Amino acid sequence: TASIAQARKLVEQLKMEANIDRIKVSKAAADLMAYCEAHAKEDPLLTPVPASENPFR
Amino acid sequence: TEDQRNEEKAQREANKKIEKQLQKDKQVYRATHRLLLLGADNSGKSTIVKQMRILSGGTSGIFETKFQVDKVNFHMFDVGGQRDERRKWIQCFNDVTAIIFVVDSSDYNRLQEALNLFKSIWNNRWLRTISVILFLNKQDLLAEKVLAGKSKIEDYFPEFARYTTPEDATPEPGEDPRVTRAKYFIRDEFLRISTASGDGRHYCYPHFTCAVDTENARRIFNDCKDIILQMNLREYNLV
Amino acid sequence: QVQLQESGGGLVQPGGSLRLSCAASGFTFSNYKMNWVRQAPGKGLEWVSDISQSGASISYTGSVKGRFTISRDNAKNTLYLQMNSLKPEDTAVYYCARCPAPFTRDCFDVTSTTYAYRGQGTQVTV
Amino acid sequence: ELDQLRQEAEQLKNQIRDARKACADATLSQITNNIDPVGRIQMRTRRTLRGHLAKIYAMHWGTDSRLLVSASQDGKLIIWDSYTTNKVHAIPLRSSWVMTCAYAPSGNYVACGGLDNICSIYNLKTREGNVRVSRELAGHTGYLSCCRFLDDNQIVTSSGDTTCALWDIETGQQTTTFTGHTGDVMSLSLAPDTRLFVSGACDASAKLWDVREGMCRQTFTGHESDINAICFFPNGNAFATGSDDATCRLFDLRADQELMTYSHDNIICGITSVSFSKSGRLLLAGYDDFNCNVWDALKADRAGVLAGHDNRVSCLGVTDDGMAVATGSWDSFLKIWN
Amino acid sequence: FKCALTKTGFQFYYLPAVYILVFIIGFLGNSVAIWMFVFHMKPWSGISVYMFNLALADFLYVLTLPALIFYYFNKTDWIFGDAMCKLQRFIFHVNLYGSILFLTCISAHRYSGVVYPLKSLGRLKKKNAICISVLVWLIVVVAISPILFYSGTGVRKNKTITCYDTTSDEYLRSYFIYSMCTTVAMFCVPLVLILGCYGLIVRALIYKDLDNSPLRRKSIYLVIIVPTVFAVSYIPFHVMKTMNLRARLDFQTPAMCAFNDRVYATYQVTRGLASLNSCVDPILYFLAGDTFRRRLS
Ligand SMILES: CC(C)CCC[C@@H](C)[C@H]1CC[C@H]2[C@@H]3CC=C4C[C@@H](O)CC[C@]4(C)[C@H]3CC[C@]12C
Ligand SMILES: Nc1ncnc2c1ncn2[C@@H]1O[C@H](COP(=O)(O)OP(=O)(O)O)[C@@H](O)[C@H]1O
Repeated sequence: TASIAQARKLVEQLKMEANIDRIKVSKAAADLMAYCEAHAKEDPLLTPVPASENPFR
Repeated sequence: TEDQRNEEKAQREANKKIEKQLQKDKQVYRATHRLLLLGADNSGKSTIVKQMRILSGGTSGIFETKFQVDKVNFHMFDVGGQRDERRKWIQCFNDVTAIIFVVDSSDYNRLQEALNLFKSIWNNRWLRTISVILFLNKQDLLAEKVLAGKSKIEDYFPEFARYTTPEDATPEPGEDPRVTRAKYFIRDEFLRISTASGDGRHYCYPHFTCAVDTENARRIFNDCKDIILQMNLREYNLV
Repeated sequence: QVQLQESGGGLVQPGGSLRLSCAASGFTFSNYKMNWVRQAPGKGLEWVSDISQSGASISYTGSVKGRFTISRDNAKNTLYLQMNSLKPEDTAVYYCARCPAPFTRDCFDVTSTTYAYRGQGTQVTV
Repeated sequence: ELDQLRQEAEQLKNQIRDARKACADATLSQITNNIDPVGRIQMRTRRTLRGHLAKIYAMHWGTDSRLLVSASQDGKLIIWDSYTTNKVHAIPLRSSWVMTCAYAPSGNYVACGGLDNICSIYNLKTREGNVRVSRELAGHTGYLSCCRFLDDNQIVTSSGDTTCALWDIETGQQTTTFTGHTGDVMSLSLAPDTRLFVSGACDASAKLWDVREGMCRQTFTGHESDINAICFFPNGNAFATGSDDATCRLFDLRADQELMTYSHDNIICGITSVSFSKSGRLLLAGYDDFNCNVWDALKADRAGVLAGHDNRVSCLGVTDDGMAVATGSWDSFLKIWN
Repeated sequence: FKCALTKTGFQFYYLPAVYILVFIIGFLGNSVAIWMFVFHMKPWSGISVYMFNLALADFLYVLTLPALIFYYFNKTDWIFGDAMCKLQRFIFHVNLYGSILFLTCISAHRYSGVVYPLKSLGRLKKKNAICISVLVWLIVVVAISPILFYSGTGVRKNKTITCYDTTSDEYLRSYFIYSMCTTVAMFCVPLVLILGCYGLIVRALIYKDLDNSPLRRKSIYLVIIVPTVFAVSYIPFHVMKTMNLRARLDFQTPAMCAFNDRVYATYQVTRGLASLNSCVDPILYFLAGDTFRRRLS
């Protein structure tokens, strides 16, 4: 009865993860894009800043 | 900035101490050879580890055995306590000196699984440059099975019917031709896999061994000596 | 979602021919080496055959290598095992397994126990 | 009954596929087509941290963005001062094959673990000045593939026994077990709020777990092969995932679907490590080749390349303030890029 | 009383042509070698230090060649002055003997790594190679320092400004002793070392048969042809150099003028043969190796 128990657990997991609130991928993409835009200036990896401002040089 | 200079000097002193210890560790690490024990868990690896220990274990995690031949230190690792999925934790042995592949040669049923595992080891991206010391263990059991003839290899390996023993075969005294042919066919399966690919960057060293065989340490020493000789020749551009 | 669905099987008299098929989804299937694996009742998973990405380099276990021809249809994204001559010892659950990584010659399928990229299997009784 | 349960599982999978398709209306690339390209982002190797004997298997930055921990399968954990290239600490490990290392956010502790199926916690701030094994967490039956410090008292460890575990370090006991993965869990990523964490396994699926509950919130099945790397988006509402199928994929937690696939026709090697920059615009992923590609995470364009490692790039980590990226490779070398 | 040098064409035509060919080949070979070692190789091992040093010595020898080519093509007439002649001959000889000693170092390292692959694996330190390379360069510079004094520019009866590789006739007697010391210490002992090391390597590779591991006859052939190349390129050179010094000290009489003229021509031929080393070495040590080719794209 191990196989049926594993199948029942998988079915329960699928039921649990099926009844969740899903937002449209347009909204999620817009949110990620907005977060990237709002924090772009704080990202030191976008531009090679000279040693006068950053460590490691 | 006197305090800052003092902190910098203290950090440099600590780094220098760490670098001295790391040079000592590099000497020790390069002086010793790491061997990966592989093969079916049902036959061969534990007995070989125990034999090396008689010449140091540990149930929790890897079974590690350190032995010394002449004046050279070998650290052999049987990876127990792991799941049956080998594909991920085996990438971490990409730099061992050799993989000692133990095969229950008498178990014809599991011979194909051993051959598939050997093929996976040989053709793996991170084991392309690693040589395999092939220990065809349980040779006494193989001789007993061949002489008794209860089960034939042709049932499991149809090509054995057309197999003829190699001209360079060296039968032991008192060994019938049937046992020699079966033994060398089982060896030649692994050797065919080994020579099918590799481009000369690694080699397979097959040995016929048993439980009462006390020469395994010398065999591993000689094979690792040849492995590092080949590594040196490649490094020296002598190839 | 990687999925391998096996079809074909059931009761076949000894000496019969049976074509097992496996429909593949969730991966390209034209850049993966495919395998047919077998679990006999009370014996454990045993590798039966495999076929390379291009369809060449076919190989079989010795117990079937005179039969059980393996084939691969990349255009149809399916794998096939044609068991022309069948024996009572061939009665087993036949799974279609995928090699874990696409462009690799190694085939580190964990036959026994659980393997992720394996089908649910089809029962073949002889 | 097994057939009925399997059919119910298939029906549930079809239902979640239909729900995801209904929620999927636009595409991340379609939305960000109007976003200007990030340009050719080229970084320079400003530090090369050398001293490891064997291949570097793991890496982790400190919260101070200056101290690094590196794990090498020679059996070493080296704490580096990345600013001044000095080695702060060198911790010998009982088992050499340590596949993961962690740095506590406070910096007081460092974690490691590997083929011994044990998470070793080392106190870096002992009174006597040495580094001692403060804890030896046991209970995993497979190799320790990842570990992340939730705090000085709690650590999440992913293992090759297809399970993750939240450990209370003080008691040394596995307070919570996260199960559901079918293959070896190879990666782990704590959310910025640490209330959730996503784990990628060898079943080509990632799973979002609630730390305080132990239940898997959601499963993402975009990849085709074993997942080797996983990293949370800086917002915490998404995460990137690198696999052996030579692709990276971005999954949004609320959208519950793939958002973007970062792959190229000429790369056929698996991804060993992934990371995000501060804003999340750049996704840095190291490959089985000698390279680490940085991708425009919003545009799926390969923004740049980090080359300079002799062997395969094993570990990758963007520092907390985003000033630099540490890449450690199998050539026993760790390089800081800026 | 001096001999007429009937066979002088060897110093006038054969040597310039041999040196030109050696320049053309060795410049490219050693430039490729040093480029691969510096900008393409790993952080280097013990043998890589010796190989790079040998390549650099050969490259500097090749770079020294063109002035000698111009000198020889003009009937052994020097134009650049006494100091330039001294510097050129000194650089020539330091490069030659440093290449010889680094070949000896390579042979000893190979002997350790081939006859004792396991016992040497702890003793194989890159820092030891660096120290030995520095010691070799320093010893070469010190032992060839007397060339800076001996290689004085002179004027002969033919009004030609000759740049003496060896010395003027005034100091020839002492320069014979100096040359004997340099040949015995910096060529003869290294010759014995390299011959013995490579003979022992051949013995190991034959008796062991490299077990059954990849044992292509290319390795044995290379280990056999390296000492033969070294011998047939350097033993005649030093033998005829000592013979020419003796013939310039002794002889110089009508009773033995023909012998002096013959040994002088043989000495020029051996001077060309020794220059051939700077071309053969990059081929035998880098191009003939599969690992270097694999690192060469
Ligand atoms: C030619 C005459 C003037 C003598 C010149 C001496 C030169 C050629 C010698 C003396 C010391 C030697 C160096 C000693 C140390 C190193 C660092 C090592 O990592 C590479 C080799 C290298 C760079 C050597 C190159 C050759 C060297 C520079
Ligand atoms: N054995 C000899 N007998 C007479 N003249 C010689 C002899 N050897 C060399 N010479 C002449 O003396 C000059 C210096 O000789 P040497 O130093 O041996 O060669 P190089 O001039 O090329 O260095 C040369 O121009 C040569 O013509």
